[PDB]
Amino acid sequence: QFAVIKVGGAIISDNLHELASCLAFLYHVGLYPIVLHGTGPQVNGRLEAQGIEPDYIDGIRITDEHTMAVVRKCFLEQNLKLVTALEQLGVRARPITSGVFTADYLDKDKYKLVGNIKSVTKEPIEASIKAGALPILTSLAETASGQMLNVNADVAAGELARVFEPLKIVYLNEKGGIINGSTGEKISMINLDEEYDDLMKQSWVKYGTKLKIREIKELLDYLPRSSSVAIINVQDLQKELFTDSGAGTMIRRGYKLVKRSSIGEFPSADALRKALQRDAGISSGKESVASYLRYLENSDFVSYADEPLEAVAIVKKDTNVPTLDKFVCSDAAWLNNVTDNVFNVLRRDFPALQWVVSENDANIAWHFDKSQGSYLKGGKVLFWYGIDDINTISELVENFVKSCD
Amino acid sequence: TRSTVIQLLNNISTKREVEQYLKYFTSVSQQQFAVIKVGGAIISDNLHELASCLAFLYHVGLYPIVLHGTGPQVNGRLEAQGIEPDYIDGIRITDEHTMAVVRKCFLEQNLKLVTALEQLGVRARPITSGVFTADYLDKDKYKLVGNIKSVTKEPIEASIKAGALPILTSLAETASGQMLNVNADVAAGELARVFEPLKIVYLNEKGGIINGSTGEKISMINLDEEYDDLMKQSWVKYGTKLKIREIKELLDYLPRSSSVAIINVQDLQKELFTDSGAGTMIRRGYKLVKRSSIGEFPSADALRKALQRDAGISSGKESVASYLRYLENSDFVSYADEPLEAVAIVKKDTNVPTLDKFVCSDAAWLNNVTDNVFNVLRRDFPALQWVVSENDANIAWHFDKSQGSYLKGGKVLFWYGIDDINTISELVENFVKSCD
Amino acid sequence: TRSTVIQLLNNISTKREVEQYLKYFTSVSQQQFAVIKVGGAIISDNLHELASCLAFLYHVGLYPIVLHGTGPQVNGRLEAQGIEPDYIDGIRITDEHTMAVVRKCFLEQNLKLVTALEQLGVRARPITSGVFTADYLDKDKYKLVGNIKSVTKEPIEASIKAGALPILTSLAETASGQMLNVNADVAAGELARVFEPLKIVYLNEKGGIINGSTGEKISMINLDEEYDDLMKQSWVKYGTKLKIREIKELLDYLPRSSSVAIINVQDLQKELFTDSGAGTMIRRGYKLVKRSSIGEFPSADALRKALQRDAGISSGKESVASYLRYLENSDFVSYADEPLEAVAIVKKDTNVPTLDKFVCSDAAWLNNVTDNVFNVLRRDFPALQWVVSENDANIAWHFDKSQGSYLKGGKVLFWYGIDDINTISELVENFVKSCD
Amino acid sequence: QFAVIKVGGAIISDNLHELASCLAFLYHVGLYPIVLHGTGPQVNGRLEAQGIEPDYIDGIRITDEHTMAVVRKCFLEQNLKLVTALEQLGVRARPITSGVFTADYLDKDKYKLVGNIKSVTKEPIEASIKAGALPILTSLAETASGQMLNVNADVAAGELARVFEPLKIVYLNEKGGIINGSTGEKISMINLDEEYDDLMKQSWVKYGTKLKIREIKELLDYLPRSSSVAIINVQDLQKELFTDSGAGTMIRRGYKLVKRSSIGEFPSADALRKALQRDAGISSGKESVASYLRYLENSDFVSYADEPLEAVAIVKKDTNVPTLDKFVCSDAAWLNNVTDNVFNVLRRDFPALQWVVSENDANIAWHFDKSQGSYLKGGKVLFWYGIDDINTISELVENFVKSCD
Ligand SMILES: CC(=O)N[C@@H](CCC(=O)O)C(=O)O
Repeated sequence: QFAVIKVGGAIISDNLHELASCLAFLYHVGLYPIVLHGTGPQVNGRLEAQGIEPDYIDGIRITDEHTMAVVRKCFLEQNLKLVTALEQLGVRARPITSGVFTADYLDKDKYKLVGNIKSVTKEPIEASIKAGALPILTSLAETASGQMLNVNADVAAGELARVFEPLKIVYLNEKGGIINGSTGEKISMINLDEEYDDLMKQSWVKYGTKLKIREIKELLDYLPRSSSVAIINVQDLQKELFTDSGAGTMIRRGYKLVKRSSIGEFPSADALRKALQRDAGISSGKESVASYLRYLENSDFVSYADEPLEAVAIVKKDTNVPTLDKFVCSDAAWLNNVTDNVFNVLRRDFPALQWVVSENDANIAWHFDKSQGSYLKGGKVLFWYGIDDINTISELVENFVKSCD
Repeated sequence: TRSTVIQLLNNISTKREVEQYLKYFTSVSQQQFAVIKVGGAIISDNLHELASCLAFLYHVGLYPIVLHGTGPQVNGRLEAQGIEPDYIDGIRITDEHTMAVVRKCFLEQNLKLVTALEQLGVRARPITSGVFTADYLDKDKYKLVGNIKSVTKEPIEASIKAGALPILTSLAETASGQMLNVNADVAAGELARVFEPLKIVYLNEKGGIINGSTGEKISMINLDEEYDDLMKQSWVKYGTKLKIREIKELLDYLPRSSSVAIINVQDLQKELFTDSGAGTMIRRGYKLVKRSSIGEFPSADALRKALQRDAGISSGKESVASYLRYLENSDFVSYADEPLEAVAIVKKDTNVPTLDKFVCSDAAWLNNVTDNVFNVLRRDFPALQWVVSENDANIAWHFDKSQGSYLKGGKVLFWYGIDDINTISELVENFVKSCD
Repeated sequence: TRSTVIQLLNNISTKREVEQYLKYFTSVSQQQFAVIKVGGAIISDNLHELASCLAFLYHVGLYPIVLHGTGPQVNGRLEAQGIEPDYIDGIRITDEHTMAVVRKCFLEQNLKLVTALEQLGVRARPITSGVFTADYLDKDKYKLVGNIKSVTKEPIEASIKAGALPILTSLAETASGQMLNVNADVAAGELARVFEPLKIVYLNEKGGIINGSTGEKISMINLDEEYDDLMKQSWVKYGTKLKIREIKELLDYLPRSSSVAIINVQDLQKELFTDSGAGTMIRRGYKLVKRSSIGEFPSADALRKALQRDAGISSGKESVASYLRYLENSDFVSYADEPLEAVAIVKKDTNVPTLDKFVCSDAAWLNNVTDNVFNVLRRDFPALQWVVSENDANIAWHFDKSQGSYLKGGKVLFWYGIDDINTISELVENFVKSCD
Repeated sequence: QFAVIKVGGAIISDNLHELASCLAFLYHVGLYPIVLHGTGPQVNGRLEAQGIEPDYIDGIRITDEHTMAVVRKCFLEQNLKLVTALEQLGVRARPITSGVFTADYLDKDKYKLVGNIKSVTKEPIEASIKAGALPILTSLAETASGQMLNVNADVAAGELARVFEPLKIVYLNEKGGIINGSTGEKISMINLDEEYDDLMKQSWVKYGTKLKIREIKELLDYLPRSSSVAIINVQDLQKELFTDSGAGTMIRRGYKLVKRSSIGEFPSADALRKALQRDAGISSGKESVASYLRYLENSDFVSYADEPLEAVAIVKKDTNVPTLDKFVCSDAAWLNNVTDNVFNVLRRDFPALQWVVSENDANIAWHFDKSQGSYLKGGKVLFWYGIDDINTISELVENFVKSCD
């Protein structure tokens, strides 16, 4: 499912065209972002205009009875503004100003009419998408009994992400990305699994940053590995959504390969079976997975696979210059370069390696790029890397030719 | 669309239907089109009937504001949870828990209709809040029941402007943001007051109003003429009196162009454009004014204009000029509305009085002011004769109002109420005598 | 679209129009709607008029097969190349060179129309060959002129199926592949024969046929009844005689369902569905068969089934059984079409004969076989009386056929042709006498 | 204009979906190919079905009076079949079965009702495209007087290409190309200026082939040197339309390459020097063309150059496994695969060859495809072909490594 985009209210006032044209682009290429917005700046100006002092404790707006009336009006206006904007560019939008979030009071005497989201109702957002309209949500919850409660836009966004498990979660701000405070290096990427601990330890990472990165981790720990969070400025949005660099920060968990040395260590032997069935010489070749796995049990080998076994490499360690014996990766895996991931790991753990690919394998070109040498014979190509000993090359080639037997 | 045309044509029979449809499509006026109050019962039991019908209006380019309740569904749920549904004074005592059931039902019923319509290619836009603001009607008597203080146009407009049907729930909310339950029929009226739409359709089960003393389905009511004497009737029940009263009160506020329909769901497409349909259509109309001398007409020139549309004066061999000379010296009774859109003149000499002139513009034909005038005539003149051109546009209508007819020289003699075989001969003979 | 609906509704007046329109939208529809022969003169001088009009049909979901000539354009070119245009027997002597000019013109005229239609949003598909196969008509008399041996449907069908109007040139071709010039009016007939369309419209400049002695646009012609006496007329010019004759010859080949319209381009949308329009519509109409005894009816059971549709026999208190008893011993004339879709019975006793039964199915009403039957009646019975129920479905129609009417006891006495003041009294008195 | 695609009739019978869906894709992305189809088999199948020997001289069908009737019927059927197919997939198609080609008799007694296209009328094809419909032409001409004449599909296609000068000209066949009928070697390139005469002289080149290649030469003699024809299989159509490689036979005019063995034979020594100055290691590299040509004079070498010296290849013939020493081709040449031209000639004159390409040359992938083996070192890749002696490979690699001095 595609994206949840949290829009700061500031943007609807000051960049309606930039924003609208950009969502319109997504709409045009057939993508349907769930859009959820606040209304910060606008509201304080109105409360002043009516002689109400805007009022906060703990970074939360104390939303009393009168203030709610101003807040509600602003939400609804800001929300049509965006919908209208989008319609003008030919994009079907559907304002959804209630009926998505249900909440309790966060603290009835501290904050008055501020909410705490207890659940998300999908049906409106789905209906909208199904009917070919972008859904444009206000971050406004409501008790069962029907009192509307003001609720934090950033937390609403998260609650949606949790339910809809979208691929991208974009937080549109003014600032833009995150800047490394000690070198000014705009941080364009963060792989949490690797980088998180040492980033939180940094002198420069301010408290506000720590809390943001932490809350992003907490979100991403349960969504798919496919998902990611982007902190960008509005203009460089179209860019950051598909290019991994862009000009904003993109955070994600970062992907896993698991090194195993025995069938024993695989959590499901049946998962392995399915994984191996996509092979060119097992899918109906003359070697049943059954009997192949027999040979493995009694074999010096190292395997590398992601959790879903979308890519499985197997290095047989006998014969100096070990052989990459199987490398069975689904198309899904090729497109997300998990294949590059797996070779990178291989290249570090096996400084010399040989393998064979069919002369007209779909991505023979790729293999060539990863090799240091190639030899063609009988519609198969021997590839190897890291063995620039003139002599062991001869050995290698000779054995390969020997086995068109 | 083939689709639309087929369904248009299914719901036409008389030309007077065709002429009314045409008039709604060549509304050059960006006056607002219609508010349609839909009982909740209909969304459960006739979603297709209703949706296809709204879809037709959408297709022909008309954009009804649709406002719906949720009555039946809710009581069934409260029972299902072991809560007694609870009313005082015909109002639902909507406590905290009950509101939660009501709100859920509103939102469901509402998507149900929007989704339905989308499936048929109609852009719908659910508007479940932000239109009606209310106070509490009485906070300890009714708890969370509202009283509508105002209506916010922007959502409904924006929707229409962006090409989507707006589908409103009848659910108000205090400034502070507590949703209050509010009567669907009253909400419909408050919209109508603010948007001054041309049609206000109230979908019910009953259908129209039936004349309890003759079974004559009452298809039309011009209040300015008919209201008083209709309320005076033996057969008219209290429930009816209250409905008609509340419709008068509404239409007194709106333009003369506007009108209210009470119909059943199935005959909806029909009653929205055809003046007859199979339900009752109320509107203000104008009152007919009985006068007995040119003196009493406020504008003599207005009279002259009125009479010039005649088939035998617009260039026939009796100038209105000379006719109005004869009138001044004549025993006559006249009937016309204020705008002289319809004028009848009965010359009272000769037993069996002659309806000497009867000249109504097309406007008048479509709003059956013609029927109004004949009804008055039929009461004030139990026997009457009159002559219409052989190929008058609505010669058929005259035939229906007559008890007998005679054709000669491209004119038809019509009469009613004189079934004496003999005075008929006299009548016919004099009429023939005067083609020379 | 509002656009279309408006233009549909502009061209409706009677319900009989509405009911015909409905039939065409739920007809055989698509393939079998109509063949429209367009004179080439029109593609040069009225492309918009024509295009917009076809476009309207396309929009309400109808798919006319359009077949055009190229007359004028081609002579202008042949002159422009210094070739004399050349005819014997109303056929163009199409030699080798002249064919090249004819072919070029066909193909141009043909795109011109398709393009024009596309520009208005109508999918069109030029079909410039592969429909008609022909022999030489006479190789030395006419050179490259053809004689249509057969019509290949597949292209025309495919086009309609894929939602495009087919635009045919009238250009045949031998099996071996030499193109032969073929008369557009004859081509149109050959299509009609294969596709049995409901309408065959011949677009001309002239317009319809105008009664040269009263200026009365002749809007309808039932050939089986009217043909002989029309041809006998002083005013019917030779050119008219030849056209009507050639139309009879065509319609004698096609179904009874079929009909030919001779109209001008502008009143096309109108004449295609409305039975009046402002052009002449010809059709064969029906052989009504005059019988004077039950004996002569080919099936007595067919008669009984025919009469059972009556309002006072379908469950009224006079069984068809006993009615037919009374007929056997009765001076009567009956008129019925072959299918007994309409059956009229005139009881001949009592001066002013009575049309005693007139039992016509709805099918019959819509195809005005009822008008047929009355036309015959009117000729064979110069004075006639009849009684119809006050609320018969088409009481209005009866009124139009009468010269006088009297209402009593929910029945209307109608008569025609007796404008003797006195025998009218007699007539009315007897009628009143028999509600008791 | 985008492309003319000649579709063999065989394809409409055996791959209507493959073909239709593929054109449908082009239609969807807003491209409008002119599609011209034949009707070969279907017609031959009928003539057999009626016991008539299909009858050809010179690769042309002797179309008598009856045989034309069969042809015409088959054209019209095959043509709707394709239009209908496309419509079903949402693509507006417009059958154009006449009125595009006007012809004389090619030879009235040799071929009977076969035509010779005297002109092509654009207006129908343009109107169709303008009106948003794919035009689907039959290759069927007609005399001024209106006799329809049969015209080879391949020749009609050339006549369109001539008039419309489309960017791509695709000839869809079954083979996937032209396969050398005596060795099964898929011919991937044909430079007509060099190869044409000796290819037509071949035993295996069937009469149908001769007529297609001839009509392609005639076409390409009219058009720019930039233009070319691709004869591909249906599945690699989407591919060949945007990728410059794709994979079937690609024909084009090329230049006649001139084999010289001494500076003496070059008509201008100054023209040679200019040609070599575009090199990456002479344009300001540490080996002046001046001194390089000194070494050549005293060198066993073969050179190959077109007349304009847009491409110059130099094979140094010492050391078994000769070296392609210089290969200096302007960008113009690269884009028009003069590199393919030159390799074809090389492969015929030198059954074993070695050469070196930069690790990140723009078309390193191409070189890999032309090789039988590769070795990477010091940002250069050694390539060779035709030497599968395990031992001389060692020699080869060792010397190459030796020379990163
Ligand atoms: C044109 C001709 O003489 N011969 C070919 C043309 C059809 C095709 O190219 O498939 C034939 O078989 O009739």
